[PDB]
Amino acid sequence: FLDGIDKAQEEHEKYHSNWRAMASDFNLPPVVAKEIVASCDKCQL
Amino acid sequence: LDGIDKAQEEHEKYHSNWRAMASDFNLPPVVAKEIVASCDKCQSPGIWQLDCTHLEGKVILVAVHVASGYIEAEVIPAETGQETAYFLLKLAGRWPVKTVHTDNGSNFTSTTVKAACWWAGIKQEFGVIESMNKELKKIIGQVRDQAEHLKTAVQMAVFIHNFKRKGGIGGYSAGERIVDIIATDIQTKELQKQITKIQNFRVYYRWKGPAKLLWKGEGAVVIQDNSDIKVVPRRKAKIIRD
Amino acid sequence: FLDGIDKAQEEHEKYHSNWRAMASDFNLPPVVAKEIVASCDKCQLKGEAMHGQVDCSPGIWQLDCTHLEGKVILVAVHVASGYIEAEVIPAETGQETAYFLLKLAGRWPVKTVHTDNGSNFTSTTVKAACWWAGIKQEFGIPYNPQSQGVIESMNKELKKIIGQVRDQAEHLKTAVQMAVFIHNFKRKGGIGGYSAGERIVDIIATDIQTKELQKQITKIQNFRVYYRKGPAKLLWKGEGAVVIQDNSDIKVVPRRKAKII
Amino acid sequence: FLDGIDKAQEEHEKYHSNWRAMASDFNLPPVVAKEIVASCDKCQLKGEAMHGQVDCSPGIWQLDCTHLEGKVILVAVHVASGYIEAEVIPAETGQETAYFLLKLAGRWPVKTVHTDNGSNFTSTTVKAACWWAGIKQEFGIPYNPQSQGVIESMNKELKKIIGQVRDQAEHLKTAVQMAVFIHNFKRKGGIGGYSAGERIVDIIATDIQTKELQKQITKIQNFRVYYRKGPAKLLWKGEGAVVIQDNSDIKVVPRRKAKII
Amino acid sequence: LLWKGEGAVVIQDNSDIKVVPRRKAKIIRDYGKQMAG
Amino acid sequence: LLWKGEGAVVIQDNSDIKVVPRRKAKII
Amino acid sequence: FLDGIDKAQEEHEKYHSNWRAMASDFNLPPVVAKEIVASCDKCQL
Amino acid sequence: PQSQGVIESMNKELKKIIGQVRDQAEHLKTAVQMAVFIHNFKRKGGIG
DNA sequence: ACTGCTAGAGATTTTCCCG
DNA sequence: CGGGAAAATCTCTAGCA
DNA sequence: ACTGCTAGAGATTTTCCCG
DNA sequence: CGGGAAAATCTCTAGCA
Ligand SMILES: [Mg+2]
Ligand SMILES: [Mg+2]
Ligand SMILES: [Mg+2]
Ligand SMILES: [Mg+2]
Repeated sequence: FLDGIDKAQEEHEKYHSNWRAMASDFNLPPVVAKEIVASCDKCQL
Repeated sequence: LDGIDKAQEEHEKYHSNWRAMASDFNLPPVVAKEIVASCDKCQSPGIWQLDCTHLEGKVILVAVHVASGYIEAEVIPAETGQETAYFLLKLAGRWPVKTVHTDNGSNFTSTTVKAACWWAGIKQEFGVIESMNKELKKIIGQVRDQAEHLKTAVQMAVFIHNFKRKGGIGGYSAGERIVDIIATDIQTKELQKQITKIQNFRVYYRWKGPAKLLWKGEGAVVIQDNSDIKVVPRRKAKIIRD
Repeated sequence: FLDGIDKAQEEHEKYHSNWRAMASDFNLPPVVAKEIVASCDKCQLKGEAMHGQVDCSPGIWQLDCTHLEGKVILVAVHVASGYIEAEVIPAETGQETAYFLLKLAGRWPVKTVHTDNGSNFTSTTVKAACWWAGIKQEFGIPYNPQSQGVIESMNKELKKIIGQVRDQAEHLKTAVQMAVFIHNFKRKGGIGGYSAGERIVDIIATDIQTKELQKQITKIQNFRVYYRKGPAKLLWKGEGAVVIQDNSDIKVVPRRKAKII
Repeated sequence: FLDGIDKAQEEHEKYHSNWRAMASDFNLPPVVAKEIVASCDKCQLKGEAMHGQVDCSPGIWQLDCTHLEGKVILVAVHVASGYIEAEVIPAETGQETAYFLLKLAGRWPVKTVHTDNGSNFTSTTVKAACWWAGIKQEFGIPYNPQSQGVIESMNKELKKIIGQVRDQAEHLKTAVQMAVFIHNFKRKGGIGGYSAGERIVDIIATDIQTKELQKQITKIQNFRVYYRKGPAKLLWKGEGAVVIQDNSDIKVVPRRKAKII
Repeated sequence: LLWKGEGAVVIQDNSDIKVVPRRKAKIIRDYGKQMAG
Repeated sequence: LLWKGEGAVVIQDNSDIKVVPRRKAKII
Repeated sequence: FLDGIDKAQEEHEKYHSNWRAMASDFNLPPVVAKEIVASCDKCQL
Repeated sequence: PQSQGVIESMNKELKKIIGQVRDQAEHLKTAVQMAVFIHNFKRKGGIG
């Protein structure tokens, strides 16, 4: 997601949260959360 | 009141601590503490590690709460006993600090730091700190772009560590863990206050010999005598201060 | 009263006599004289006698600077507990304030900050800091310090303790930290006979634990109450009563005229 | 507690922890911790929470100057009634004050005047005026305006009414006299639903009449009450009680154990 | 404490159930009374 | 008057929205 | 304790009396005197 | 960096539990299961 | 749409402890 | 059930802005 | 040995008037 | 004796210094 991707994205942009945390915090399927991490230049899965 | 025997048998079987015996059998925490403190076969929230890392020609003074992994940190202008004693006074005014471990540096051995620890009631003492320095530095690396200055990056990294990194058994952050630990410690100390208070008494039930006082409820007076816990009415017993 | 109404108005445009004066002089029911006063724009000069109540939610902090011996002290207080954070800052700038607020948010859970409308709290740097840490900002009504009564009371308490320990320390920043320590851990009172440090720990742990307890309770327990109405969700029951959430409205109903499904 | 007393004192010389903090930490009876606080000179920082009461004898006036639009207004109030006298004076001088006070004393009975310690009220010319008219001067404690609460409250009331009628008059002195009129006769309230003019007339007439009545009563009536004691002079009797003046002491005694001669 | 919601808390104060807004309520365990009984 | 809370109101004074504590307002 | 109370305790050690002196002459609160006589092994009351 | 030290910490926990269990068993093969049941259910803590 | 509070000093009432 | 003292609760203020 | 008060706005309780 | 409205009493504040 209910624009959860959008919210998780900004959370990560600031705190670079792990995928489990984003999956749980924004109710996103793991695959979507892991993609947010993969898209970031500052992280690794 | 009628679970004291049940709690006794439960502890003889399972050696369970007083918190379970009290949450389950509905007994005052002092009675359960006695049940657990009357058997031989059944026999940290204030300790901080201090250290000073270095990043980009600047000193980051770091303080880890050992039991929880909760971090307090700050770019300090000069690795000196002055700024260290200031950081320590701040820390001790925000959390209940009883013991700090440092590595025999010079900022940690000065007279100013020892004076501050003396004023605040902190005892000084001379591996988790290195790992936590590593994690802090890594978060700093992830968020160093998000700030102009490095003190802001340090505080953002501290925020992320304490509140955004859920982990461990229950999946808590270090903020929740330090809160839970300190609250348990407040319980420990208030229970000790109760016990310390009522250990200066002597009772006399039914008159029988002097007996240790354990509780003094509204409808009964729980005591101990000959390593045995007996519940007698308030009228039938006499409590005198000794 | 038709005669007296015209005269009392003429006398009121000269004298602005209160309603008792018009009622005594021109023989008027108290309601008519009161209406004469009420419709006078020049006689509306007094507010209503009450005080509001500040928000004491577990996540709200109140912030303000206070001045002592020519230095600026940035003081924050957790409203629910009375716990405090304070530092000497070099100047009342938005940058110093953003830094203080970031440190506070990284050490404690901070959902909302409530300040006055000073230039440092309204600045874009403080806004950017509050956006990053997820902190709502509440601005007090201008020229209304009672809006921040808690932090104003705490600034008095902190100034008194600094005065008490001033000659135990050379610099002011150290006296400020000694006073912070003292207030948080060496002064007991308030709701649970606590010190403020003990009290903030209890408030925050209670928040965590009750959240978890009731979440589990609502996960396992599932019912539907019909009272008087629609399918109201059940919250609590006992002692001849039920608590329900019907269309985001919580009401206490007796057990009679209430059936649980 | 012998151990804990020595420790709580050492902690108090650092922290100045209040008594609850010492009692919780060092296991102390509340009376012992309170004694530790009480004997600390650095911890005595708060007065007692009460207010006094001003003298409202029928002959007492409270005086003070107030400032408005750059002019000095000399305001007096009769404490018992709320009646007021006020004039614009050219300067806050002892001479203007002596003149005002002489006019007041020649128009109304003035036994005592109560003012603050400003230079004009303390001056020798005001003293000479007060000596001539037979007026006792009461000086308020310095820097304590609550000592003259009535005239300070009345200065607020008078400033509000002047504000209400300001645009009905050119000069300030005339607005001051219009406001005086309005307050004295066009505002009703207080103890007897009175205006202040009505009320001062009633207070002063009541004083005169009761003085005369009771003087005659004591002239004609003459007795001696013995209670419990000496020859107490009788003041009143009724409803199973007697009032006596035994050695300048008034006491209410029941009819039993009391015999009148 | 009977029920704790987001914007309101449901309490019972001497056999008298009340709904209190969240901003008007402070919720503690109180550890002294607890350790005592 | 636009909105009335506990402790404060919002008011329209010639197209100029103000927030006033209820201690400093009078509603007729 | 206060210098007066310490002097009273020393006078007890000199004279083996606790309540009869400090509770009356030294104006000590009764709770402190009771605690002292409880701690005092020479005061069987 | 949570499991890395907690594994040894809860190894110490189980050693401590056996330190009390052993008084009710002559052979470790049963005492170990006794400690395991204690640490699986009769020790309740953590979050709530 | 947002809002007086806190801590201490003394007064008053309640509770607890020996009868 | 009765006092009496000790503890708990209540009333009220300054001082912060 | 001297001392907060007053007037208004709204809330609450009391009294009076027809039953 | 019962409501209901009108009157009287109560609670509480700003603003004066
Ligand atoms: Mg401010
Ligand atoms: Mg301020
Ligand atoms: Mg003056
Ligand atoms: Mg004046």
